[PDB]
Amino acid sequence: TQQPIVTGTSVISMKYDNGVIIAADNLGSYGSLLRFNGVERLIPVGDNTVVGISGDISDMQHIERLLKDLVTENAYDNPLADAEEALEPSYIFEYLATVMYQRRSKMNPLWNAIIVAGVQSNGDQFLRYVNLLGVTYSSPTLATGFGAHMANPLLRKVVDRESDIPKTTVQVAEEAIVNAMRVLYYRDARSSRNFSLAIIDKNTGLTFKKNLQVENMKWDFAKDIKGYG
Amino acid sequence: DRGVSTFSPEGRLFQVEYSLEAIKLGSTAIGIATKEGVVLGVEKRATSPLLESDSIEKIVEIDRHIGCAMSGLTADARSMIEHARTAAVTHNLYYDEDINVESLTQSVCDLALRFGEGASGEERLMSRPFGVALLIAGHDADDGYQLFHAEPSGTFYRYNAKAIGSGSEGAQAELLNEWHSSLTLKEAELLVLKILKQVMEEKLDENNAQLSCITKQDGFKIYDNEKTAELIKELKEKEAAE
Amino acid sequence: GYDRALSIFSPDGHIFQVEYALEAVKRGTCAVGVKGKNCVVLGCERRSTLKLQDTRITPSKVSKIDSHVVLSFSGLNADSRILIEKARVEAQSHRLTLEDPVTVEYLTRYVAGVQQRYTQSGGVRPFGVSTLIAGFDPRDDEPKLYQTEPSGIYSSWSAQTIGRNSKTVREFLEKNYDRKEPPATVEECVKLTVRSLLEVVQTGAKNIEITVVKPDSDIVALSSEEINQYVTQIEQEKQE
Amino acid sequence: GSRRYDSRTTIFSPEGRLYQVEYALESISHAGTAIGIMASDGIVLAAERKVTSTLLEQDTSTEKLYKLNDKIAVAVAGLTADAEILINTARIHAQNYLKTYNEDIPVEILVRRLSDIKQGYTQHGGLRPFGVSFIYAGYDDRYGYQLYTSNPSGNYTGWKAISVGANTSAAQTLLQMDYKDDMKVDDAIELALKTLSKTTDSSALTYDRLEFATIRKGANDGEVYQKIFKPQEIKDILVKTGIT
Amino acid sequence: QFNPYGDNGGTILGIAGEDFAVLAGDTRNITDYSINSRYEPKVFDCGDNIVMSANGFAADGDALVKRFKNSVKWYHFDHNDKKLSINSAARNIQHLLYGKRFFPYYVHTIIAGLDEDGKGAVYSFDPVGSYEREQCRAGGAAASLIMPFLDNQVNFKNQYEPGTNGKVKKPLKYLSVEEVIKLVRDSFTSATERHIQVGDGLEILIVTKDGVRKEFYELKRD
Amino acid sequence: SDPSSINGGIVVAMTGKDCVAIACDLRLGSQSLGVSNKFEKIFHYGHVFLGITGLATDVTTLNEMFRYKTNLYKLKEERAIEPETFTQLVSSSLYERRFGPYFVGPVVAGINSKSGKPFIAGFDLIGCIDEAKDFIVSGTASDQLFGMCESLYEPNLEPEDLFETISQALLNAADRDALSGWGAVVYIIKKDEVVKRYLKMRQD
Amino acid sequence: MDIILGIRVQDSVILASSKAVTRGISVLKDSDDKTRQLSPHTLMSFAGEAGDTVQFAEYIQANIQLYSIREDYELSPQAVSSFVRQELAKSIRSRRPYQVNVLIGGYDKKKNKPELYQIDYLGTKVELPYGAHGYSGFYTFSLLDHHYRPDMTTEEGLDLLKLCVQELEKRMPMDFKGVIVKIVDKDGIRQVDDF
Amino acid sequence: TTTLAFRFQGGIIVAVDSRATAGNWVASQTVKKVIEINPFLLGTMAGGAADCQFWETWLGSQCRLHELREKERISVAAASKILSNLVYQYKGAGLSMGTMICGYTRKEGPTIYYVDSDGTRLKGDIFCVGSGQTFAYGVLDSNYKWDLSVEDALYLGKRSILAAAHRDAYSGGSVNLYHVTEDGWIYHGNHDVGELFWKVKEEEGSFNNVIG
Amino acid sequence: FRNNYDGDTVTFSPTGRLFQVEYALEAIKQGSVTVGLRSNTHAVLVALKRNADELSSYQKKIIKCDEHMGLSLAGLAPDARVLSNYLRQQCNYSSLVFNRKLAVERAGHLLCDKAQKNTQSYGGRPYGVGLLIIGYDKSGAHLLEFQPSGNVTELYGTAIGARSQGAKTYLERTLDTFIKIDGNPDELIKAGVEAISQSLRDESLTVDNLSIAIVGKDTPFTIYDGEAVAKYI
Repeated sequence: TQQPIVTGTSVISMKYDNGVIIAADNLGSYGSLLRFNGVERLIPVGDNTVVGISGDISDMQHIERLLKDLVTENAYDNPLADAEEALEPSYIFEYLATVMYQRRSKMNPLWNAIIVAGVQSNGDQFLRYVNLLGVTYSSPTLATGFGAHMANPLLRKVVDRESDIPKTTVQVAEEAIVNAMRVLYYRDARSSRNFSLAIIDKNTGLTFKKNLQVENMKWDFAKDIKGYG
Repeated sequence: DRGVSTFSPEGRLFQVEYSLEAIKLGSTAIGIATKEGVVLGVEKRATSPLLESDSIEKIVEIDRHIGCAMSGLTADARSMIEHARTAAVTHNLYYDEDINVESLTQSVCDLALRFGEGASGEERLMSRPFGVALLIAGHDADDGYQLFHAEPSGTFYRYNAKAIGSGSEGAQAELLNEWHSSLTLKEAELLVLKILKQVMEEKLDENNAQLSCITKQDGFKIYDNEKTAELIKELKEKEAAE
Repeated sequence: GYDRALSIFSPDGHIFQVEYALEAVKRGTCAVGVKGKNCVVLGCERRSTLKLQDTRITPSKVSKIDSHVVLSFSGLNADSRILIEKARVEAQSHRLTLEDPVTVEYLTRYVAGVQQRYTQSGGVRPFGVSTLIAGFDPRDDEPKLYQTEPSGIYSSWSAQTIGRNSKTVREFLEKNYDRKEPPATVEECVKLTVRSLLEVVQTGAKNIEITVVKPDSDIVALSSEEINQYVTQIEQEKQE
Repeated sequence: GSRRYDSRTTIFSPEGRLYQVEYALESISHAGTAIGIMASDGIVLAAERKVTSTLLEQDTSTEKLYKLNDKIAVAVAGLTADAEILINTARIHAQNYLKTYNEDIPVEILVRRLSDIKQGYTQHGGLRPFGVSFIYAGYDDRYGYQLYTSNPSGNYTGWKAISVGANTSAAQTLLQMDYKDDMKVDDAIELALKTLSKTTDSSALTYDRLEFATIRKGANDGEVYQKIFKPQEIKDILVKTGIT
Repeated sequence: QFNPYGDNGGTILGIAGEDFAVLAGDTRNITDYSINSRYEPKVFDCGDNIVMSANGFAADGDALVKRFKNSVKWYHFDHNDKKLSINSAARNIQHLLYGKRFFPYYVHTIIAGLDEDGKGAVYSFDPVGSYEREQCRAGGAAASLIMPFLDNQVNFKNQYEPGTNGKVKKPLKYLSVEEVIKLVRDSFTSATERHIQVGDGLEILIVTKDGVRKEFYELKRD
Repeated sequence: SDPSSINGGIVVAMTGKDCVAIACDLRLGSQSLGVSNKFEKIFHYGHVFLGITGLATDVTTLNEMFRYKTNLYKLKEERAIEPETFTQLVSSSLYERRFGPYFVGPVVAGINSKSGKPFIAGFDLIGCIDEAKDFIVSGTASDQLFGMCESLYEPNLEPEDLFETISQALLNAADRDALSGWGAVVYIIKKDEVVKRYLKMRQD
Repeated sequence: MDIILGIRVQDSVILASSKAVTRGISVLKDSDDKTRQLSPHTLMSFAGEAGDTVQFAEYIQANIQLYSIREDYELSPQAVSSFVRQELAKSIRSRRPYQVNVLIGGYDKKKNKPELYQIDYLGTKVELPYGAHGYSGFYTFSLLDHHYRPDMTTEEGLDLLKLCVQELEKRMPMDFKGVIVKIVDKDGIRQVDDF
Repeated sequence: TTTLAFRFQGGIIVAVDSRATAGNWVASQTVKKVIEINPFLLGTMAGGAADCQFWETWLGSQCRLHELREKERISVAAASKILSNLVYQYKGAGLSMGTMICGYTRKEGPTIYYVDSDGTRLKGDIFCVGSGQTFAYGVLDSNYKWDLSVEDALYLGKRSILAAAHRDAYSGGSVNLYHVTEDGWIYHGNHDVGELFWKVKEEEGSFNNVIG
Repeated sequence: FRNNYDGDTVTFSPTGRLFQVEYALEAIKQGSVTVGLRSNTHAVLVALKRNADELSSYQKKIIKCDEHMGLSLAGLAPDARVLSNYLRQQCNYSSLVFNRKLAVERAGHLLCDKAQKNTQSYGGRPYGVGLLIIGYDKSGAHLLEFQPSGNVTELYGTAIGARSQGAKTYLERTLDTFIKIDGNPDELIKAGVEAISQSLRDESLTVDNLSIAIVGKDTPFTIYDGEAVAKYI
């Protein structure tokens, strides 16, 4: 049994026609006490995958180290495939999954959720989910922790089904997530103004915008609420 | 002392060459596999008229459709029969189905490989040997009657017929003439005794011979000592017509 | 730690240590076995002859394994103690798990089993022991006599002899025990077993021990007087 | 490689004999002599040291006589160091039986287990066989007084008398003449000094080259007594058989 | 307190034919009241005309499909492409299940293929260990909504020829593959309307002598 | 109910002038039901004495145990163990079964043979060496005994007058306890001889 | 149920055992021996906990019969009781506890005197003139001490036991359905068939 | 869950139900609660399903491996004392076992042995395990005789499962009979429990009480 | 043949040599010939299958390791059984854990690293068998040479066995031709027959004693035998 102590919470993601957009807040809470701030937890793994991790901070840093070495193992040899056979999304995922399997057998879990999000050497969009439970599922959009009940309905306007992925451009996606973030920053205690956004595009690599803050906030209406009767 | 480890600069593990001698010392074992019934017959080589003939066992049951005859030191074989029995029954718990005949040979051949130095905690529970051959005979849906020849080498081949033991050379040359593809069960049973008579030290009797088959309906079945005495008697009639 | 190979194959198709095993047996004492049709008789000669040497507390060379199994052993006598030990162990763990006393067939395999399994491991020399195993199958009357090798091979016999000068007594037994007609009674068998020993013992009744096992856990030894009586009888008849 | 350096204690000769074991039977016959005598009325356990120097504190030493428990004493022949291992291993085994049956170990049992230990060194594991032989002297209810000896092979036999150590053949023929089956304890004492005074390689048999101990049923209320004599009472019975 | 058993809803339905078999189930994967993914296969092919689905807590369900396809592989090397019998396959899982009986898997597993005779074969496994060969068995969360409809349309159980008043049980008539496709579709249309862990999609795998045929039919998205 | 309170019994041990005396009651039963009045609790090893109270199965197991340890001591030195190195032997074997301790209280009382010296010592569960040179009590009425002893007891008593004293204190406490009541043995131990006297104790 | 009773008279140990074995709601059988012969003059009765009683019987029985092969000498009843107390003592500390009570009744030939031993599950031996176990053993202790004299012969002792059972049938609510009584006389071990 | 077996003249009759419930929900009504351990032993399924099915197949393996090993077929008493001493190892791990191993050999006759999870192993003439352990005793014991025609003995088994099936919740489904002779068990097949009730209600004239 | 050094792999010679390895190298030349050649879309193995006498059947010389990979043995048949297991095992380990096709490059290097352990430690013989591992992945087609020594090298073409040089020479005269063969399955097999006929010197070519294996960009690992190699030949 592990007790979540220093937790950060919420990671959102969706597909569009040419890649994925994953973004998560950066914020390390410790119950009510907000004890650490601006804690990066969008990790690049090569230049065609980001792995976004949520739940317990302590457990996170021990899955930041296992990724880093996973590249050193692959990079050995394969000299005529140091960019051709370099770690696919699909590899990075399975490996994590099956470690998270193995600690749940001893009932001492790495108490987290993981999103693996990247692009194949076919160009196929990729987006999967794994967590403490040992469930996996892939999806047209994806949310973690508290954004399963707020963030998911917003993105499911844009992506409904598999007819809509070629119609959804990357200007539209961009708008959608930022805006999605507005609602999380409102209704979630454990969420701040700082958020890191990553685009993995299948045609231009890893675009990593860091330390955007929320924009256009409605608080004028609030003057006019008075008492409660 | 030679190692088990060492190579002979020809390229050979001295020990394998010495094992394949031990087969030849032991008693004759013929097998003829036809498309209608595998017949195994061995020479017991009762060593005194005091010793009881039928306590000696060199036709051995592995399961109820894989029978097996052994040549060489019967002791070495005690370990390797038991290993084979377990494995065939293990498979019948695990797939509710007859073990392939070929597959069973492989598991025996695997234990045969073992004789190693026994480095670290690794389990090689032998340090030596397995100087015995098997005529592993069986029937399964996949291939008809088969017959397989195991060595102490860890090396096996299928064979339409094979002799082994003391009179192997003589028996081999009569087999390359007599073997055919049209043999019946009743003709093969009489033919085995005729090739076993030539290289038997003593006169062909059932007090130094044991016959067996495996036939589709029966399975394994070793013959009665009364039946065998009758097949001896019928060989000499056909021969005395000639 | 020690596992150095002692079953160095002989290039002539043998194993040096397993020949030597057979040799050490030949050195040691003699013992003869014969099966009537309702008895078994185990006689062995005892070099425990030596004024001022007890026989009450000195252990005889015929051992009790179980109620209705008995063992006799030739070869190294330090070594005998082991195979007794293991067999006793066995005899109880059979009752425990399957019920019913040991079939004489079974116990034969099992003793034989132990001796083979000392040629497999490197850290250990072969037992230079051959044995006679005798008994009567649970709730039956079937005499059985079995003998095993330090090879590990085993076979039933009508009568057998192991130990020193086994060739004299085998050659004696071919003529004088018919394979179709066992000695009829218990006294006629015992007279026949004495007569076999008194070829290599060079008279005396004090030397030889004769134990008889019959069906229904009848393990009995003949005392000095009885031995003498039988010997004397064989003396008058033979003389005449 | 290392196989060359390997002595192969374990292996059989072409005689079928264990050449190692025969060597060990030697190393006993170098060591000082010990004699066993069974009487009906007690057991006299008597052995003459090998050591001899004039600076030996005879009073302080036992080295040839050890008690196992209160009913069972052993006399030692061979290397004393080797022996000391076996002799502690005996003592623990005696006690183990006492905790489990509240009934003192029968003499047959105790001997049989020592004999099993010895054998095991020469079965497997390329150990060197112990260079030791014991005389066992012990009493129970079952068989009465019992005498045994076990040798380094791991094979034991009972006896009505016996000798181990040097001049084994010499000792054995002196006893063959003289022992009658009826002796008291006091006559048995006198036959023991007699057999030791001829064989002794040193010219004089002295009270400080001897160790004597008894096991007598002449202790009343049906109880047995051991006693190892002091070097000052063996002196009083050395003048009794006239050796001085 | 850590609890290492979840639930993920979802339902399978095994109908045996007289030369065909059908293993169908829905594509809806859930956890409490959040829909994770609307579409997510459950019913995986294992080659050799075995199809398996381990429904229940999705986390176990992949682990017991792992070790299964592993063992399907490793049979075929050592028996040199002896084809793996639908029947033998049964007795195999039963060891994998039992092997973790002191840490269970919460899945209710069904394998299905043709047997030697050419008849359909449905098996279904107790999650603890044992199993029984069936003719039809639902499992999964809305099992108790689908089963009792199938036993009235396949076995004509409690129906009689009319006019004979209880004396003549209606006769068994073996169902065409065309008929059994329609049956499934009706069952999983109704399951949606009265249970909140069925919907979105249904996946049928049909296995015959030919091979594996796939068929996807939509359901209501709610 | 604790394990010690199943099988009960008391043990009292009191020094004199160049003498010592140990005593207990003969009860051995469980809860209400009495089994036997034959059970003895006082053992000895040489010229040292050992009493033990409490859990009946641990009673006989520590007796077989100490007998084996002080056998193996007497063979090596070839003399009786002194009371003070017996004290020590007791301490170590309690304390190395620290977890799952033996539910007892050992009372040791003897005369160190060489010095003439009166000697007592007490114990409890995992092994604290209670030195005393007045008296020790243990067992399941250890509050009750304590009183009587402290008022009666005077330092220096003749081996004959000691016997009166320990007599009184045992009798009156046992029938004011539930778990003691049948019989009573007193060992008066002078430097050369051991008197056994069974008390007439009124039936419980 | 649980009723094993013992009375030693001048020339015998008489052990009596419950005919019935209840597991579950029903009485599964009304005949099942709750005794195993160890030796020719040593007899052991056991009662207690479902299923342990058997394994702890035949484990003793083999072991004690092993000794008798090895040494050709039937152990004292005095000895026998020790071996069992040792096995119990050891088993309480372990991972499995062994709930089993034993009465061992045997005929010493060394002493030529019957002896009875009573062992409780804890691991305390006590030799007795008579003894019992369970809550059941209560009803019997008080008839016995009235009418026991230390001289009775086998026939006076057998009638006394009949009174005891006769009481036990009145007052206890668990049935058991009579007893099998077994007698270890000077040599023999015979089952009397009467009540 | 009614399993009963009684010794009689010609050998043993086994009889079982086949309704195996999981909760209130009735899982399946086809569950054959016999386990053919080889062609001369029959072993029932009562108690926890997994622990029972699996472990008597494993017993099946020691039978085909005692049988080769001595060439003498396993005694019925000896088979049982295997199985018992295996589950004794795991005692206190929630495995759940109630089987009767039934056989008839020519050295022991028809003999039932009843192996149980505590380690209790009883020989006896009648056993009946499971939900219908008391109803089944009752009907059976009036009408039970050590002397009986084999035919009558088959009809005594039907009626015993019948009785438990009517009153009990979890017994129902179908009935099964087997008849052990020396030569082996022969199957006397499966009768539906809903057709069987109505023959015996009318034909005999019992169950008045029941409406209809 | 002794004196000097011929004991364990531990003892190391003043010559610079390790004898046991060299002995092990002689072992392969005892067995039957195998060739291996590739092009960019197909890698073929041809090996000669053999039989003890003419009642005896042939022997399996080509081993399918997986559905994209396989080896063929030359020399010791017990040794080949140990190492074929371990490449089953390891290519399974990379589909379970990482879901990646075990790359031919990697699979060579791992085998090398296992061989080394047998020659450093006291006891254990060197493995004395030679494996030609063909296989196809996303890096195209590979052929590897396992020497007993431990060395792996990638080649276009090789042979090792009895009278191999007859096949090795043919493969070099035509090096220019067979890499340019792409897409014709038939044309590749048939070049490889005419490469193995040179080795058959004093040996007649049977069609049922030849074992042939193609793997490519659309076909899995497939062994041809019996009727199927009687098409080509």
